[PDB]
Amino acid sequence: DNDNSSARLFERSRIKALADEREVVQKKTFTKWVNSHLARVSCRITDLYKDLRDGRMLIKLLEVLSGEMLPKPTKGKMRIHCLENVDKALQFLKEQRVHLENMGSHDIVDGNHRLVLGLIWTIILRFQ
Amino acid sequence: AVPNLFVPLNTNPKEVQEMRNKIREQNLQDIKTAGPQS
Amino acid sequence: ERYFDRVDENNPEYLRERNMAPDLRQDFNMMEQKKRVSMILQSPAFCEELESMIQEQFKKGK
Amino acid sequence: DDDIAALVVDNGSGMCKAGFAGDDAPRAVFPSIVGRPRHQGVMVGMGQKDSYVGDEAQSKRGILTLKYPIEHGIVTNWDDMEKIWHHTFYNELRVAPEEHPVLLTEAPLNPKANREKMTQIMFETFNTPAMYVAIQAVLSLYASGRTTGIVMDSGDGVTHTVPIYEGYALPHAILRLDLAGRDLTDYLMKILTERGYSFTTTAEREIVRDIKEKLCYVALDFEQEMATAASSSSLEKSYELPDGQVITIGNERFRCPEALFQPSFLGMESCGIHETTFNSIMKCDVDIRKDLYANTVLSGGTTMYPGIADRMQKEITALAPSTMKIKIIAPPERKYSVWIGGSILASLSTFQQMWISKQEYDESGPSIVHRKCF
Amino acid sequence: DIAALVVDNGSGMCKAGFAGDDAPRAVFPSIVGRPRHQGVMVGMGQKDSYVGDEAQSKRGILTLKYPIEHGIVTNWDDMEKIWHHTFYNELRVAPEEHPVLLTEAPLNPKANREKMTQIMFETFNTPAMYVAIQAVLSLYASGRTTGIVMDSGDGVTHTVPIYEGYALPHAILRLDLAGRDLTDYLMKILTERGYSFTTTAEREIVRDIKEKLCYVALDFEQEMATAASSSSLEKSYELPDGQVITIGNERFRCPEALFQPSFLGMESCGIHETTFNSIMKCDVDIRKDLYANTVLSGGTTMYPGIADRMQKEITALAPSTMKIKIIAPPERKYSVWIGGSILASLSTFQQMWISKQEYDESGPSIVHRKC
Ligand SMILES: Nc1ncnc2c1ncn2[C@@H]1O[C@H](COP(=O)(O)OP(=O)(O)O)[C@@H](O)[C@H]1O
Ligand SMILES: Nc1ncnc2c1ncn2[C@@H]1O[C@H](COP(=O)(O)OP(=O)(O)O)[C@@H](O)[C@H]1O
Repeated sequence: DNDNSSARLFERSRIKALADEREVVQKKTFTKWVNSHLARVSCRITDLYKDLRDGRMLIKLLEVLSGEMLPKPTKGKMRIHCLENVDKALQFLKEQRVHLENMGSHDIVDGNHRLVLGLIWTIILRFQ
Repeated sequence: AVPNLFVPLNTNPKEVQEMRNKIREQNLQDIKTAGPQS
Repeated sequence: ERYFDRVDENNPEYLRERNMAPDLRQDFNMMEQKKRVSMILQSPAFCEELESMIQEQFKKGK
Repeated sequence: DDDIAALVVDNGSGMCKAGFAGDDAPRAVFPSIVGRPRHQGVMVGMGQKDSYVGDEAQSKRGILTLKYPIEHGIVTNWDDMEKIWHHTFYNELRVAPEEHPVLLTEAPLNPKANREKMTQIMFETFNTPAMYVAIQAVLSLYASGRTTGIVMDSGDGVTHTVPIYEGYALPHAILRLDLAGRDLTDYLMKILTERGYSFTTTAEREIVRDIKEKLCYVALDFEQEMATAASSSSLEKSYELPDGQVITIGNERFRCPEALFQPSFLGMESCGIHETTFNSIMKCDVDIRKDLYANTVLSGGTTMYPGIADRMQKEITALAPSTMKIKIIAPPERKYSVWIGGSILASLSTFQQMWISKQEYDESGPSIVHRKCF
Repeated sequence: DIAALVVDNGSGMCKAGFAGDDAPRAVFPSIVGRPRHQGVMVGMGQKDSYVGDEAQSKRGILTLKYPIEHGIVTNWDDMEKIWHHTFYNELRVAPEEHPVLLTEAPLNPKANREKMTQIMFETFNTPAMYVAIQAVLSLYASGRTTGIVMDSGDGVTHTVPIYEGYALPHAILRLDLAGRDLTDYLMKILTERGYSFTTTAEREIVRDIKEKLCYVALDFEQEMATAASSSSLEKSYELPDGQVITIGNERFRCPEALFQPSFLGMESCGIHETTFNSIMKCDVDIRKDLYANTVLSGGTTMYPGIADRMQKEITALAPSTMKIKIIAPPERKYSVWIGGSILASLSTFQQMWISKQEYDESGPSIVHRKC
């Protein structure tokens, strides 16, 4: 149990710490990059994980980046309308033949950090 | 022949041990560094 | 601390101490106990005989 | 060159690990599964997700069927492997594959087509500038830090022993055994039936694996431990299912890992891991055996059972001559050791010569990997 | 104070030391090893070829081959490698600053001396080098100028008689029966006990076994009777892998091939008969001194009981009125080098050195003029 405790110590300290530092830095940088393009319209996000849930701001960002007119979001405040709004942006990304893997509407709505960061990174790799 | 085909010859064995010790030391200091910027 | 007192890599001619076979360890000690090379040179009566024998064997031939 | 660090990806049958060179620990560790739904989908507007891969495939395992792309160290399904690699590169690390080279690990004795297809996939689709393929048990010796020793690596797919003396590896003494924690999980699932518990679906196999990782140990003496378990109930432990039910594993705890030393419980004719290590030692020359006796290295996640080192040392001492000194070296970080070795191999200034360039692949096809690497 | 160098070469052993010293500075086997297994470990120490004492450490991963066999070199490049290792790694002295002294077998082909001289002047820029007979230097190390000497090395066995400092060329006898052939015979007779040795490292192991646990029988048939009728003549050797073997009967069987070559099937006679014939070839008037002074040299003559058996076998063939005595110095392994350390130290020997400038107008044959 002593070496088991040491292994749990190692994978509790180092694996958590390096990943958390990297994702914090990536979160700040992605927030600045999104805020630069979203400032053309009167829109601004404070937290990347929380403001991207409703799916409206994702539609605004994709409209700014792509340059054509996406369908307007579903008029609602429920979870189902939230899922619909995220799915609209995901389907519009499926138009542009950008390859997204393990990406669903419920993953963005629930607020999984790694998949949201990967979605932002994929958008950056496409539209730069 | 060619027994040493996969590896280069005349390499100092001390350098590998020094770099392994450096990676070992990073754990003791547990300095947290972010990944390389793209 | 003997281990701090001396280092194996500081002196190569102390590094020779570690890598000796036991019979090679005796051969050096016994042979410098005997001092045969010193004995032959210090002893004159055999010495000038060897001197002149080499010199006058060179004298006529080889 | 200085700021650019090659990615290190350890790719076993059970779990995939990935990180940057020069790091002590991998950034991303996640299981290598690909799951797909099977039931009805009736709620309209929830979105469509065709495949689930990685850790979030485990979270929704109730409504999914789970498939392993790698079986016995061999990539049976390549599309799922591409899914895993894409999820590793983009979602987990957020790095462009064009920026950095990639270092991969594999089993010693594998089919040639596996290496060829690995090279072809990592050049043609991800478009990497350089790539190298290495052996896991060799990287374990890099992590240990010694020139000589014998490495016994036991993962989820395969177990293998390689000896290395003074940086020279003997190919004829390399031994491979298809006995890993996968078959141990299957054996535990089989022997849990006689106590009244039935696990059949692929989702319950993860529960059985968790039970194995929490409540298993290796007895130092099998018969004495069996007599103790028959005499008293002090060996019994309780586990709680996700639905709140409580089971009592009892006698099975030291019977599941015992199949490593006696494969006859599984019907296999092969020898145990201790006999395999001893036979790999005696297949070498006479002179190096003493050194191979002194630097036995354990690695892989399967060797994380409590008491594995004492039993291994006792069995090897019983097999070996009495005048030799037998010690087993098992670091606490032996689950990740291969990856650490990879980083140590990836950051060397000399190893920058040994990368396989993209131009060389373009000239030579996917057959360049056998001429280089090992 | 520039001092000469004495380098003694034989098949399996190279010694080197400064002139006038009691002890040679470097002693190491004359072995060349090349790796045989697939070397896969990036960044750590590998070399193309190992030589000397370092090569003997890594016997497991190396193929070991000898550049010299039977006193005749087979590959000159390996000999250059050994000489370079001796000059640079062992003594750490420049070869072009100090003179070097060299030794060889008495009877040898023409080309060996010429090639050796050419390599020693051209490669290392030696200002002066001289060639001497090994057995003559051994007799000088014993310190008597007369008598018949027997030098048996790992390459070849030879007996030469020297009277008043002159070795008679007609009376020199050479027999190709050395310690390496005895090692091969010991391996062949250890095959029948159940222990099998085939590789070169196992040959070195068998050689160590022979050095540790061999002796010469005074009476061959009586020792066979004793070893067959009892278990007293049994010793146990402990292998480097931990295995234990019992040498048993073979201990006095391997060295007895020195006296009876019919075990190996060689046509030539025994070593004592060779010494007796070499004494017979000399003049009668000096024969008394040849029976009065006989010294043993070489590592092969370190078997226990060699002196008593040699004296008995010579006395059997000698006339009854003759007196037979055998001299065996305890340091008979390194006698030749000691003689060299004598010969370079003399004040009349500085004119005996071969001039570097004289070689330019003479050429590679100059040693045949001067030696
Ligand atoms: N803490 C533990 N105790 C005992 N066994 C374990 C433990 N962790 C993992 N295992 C076993 O090891 C397997 C995972 O091994 P892993 O290191 O992922 O192999 P690889 O990385 O080579 O695929 C699991 O299936 C399980 O059987
Ligand atoms: N202590 C010993 N006892 C018996 N035999 C020995 C001993 N040491 C060396 N030998 C034998 O002598 C041989 C070495 O002879 P050596 O004096 O090196 O010849 P040379 O110097 O002319 O090459 C070895 O092959 C070994 O078989």
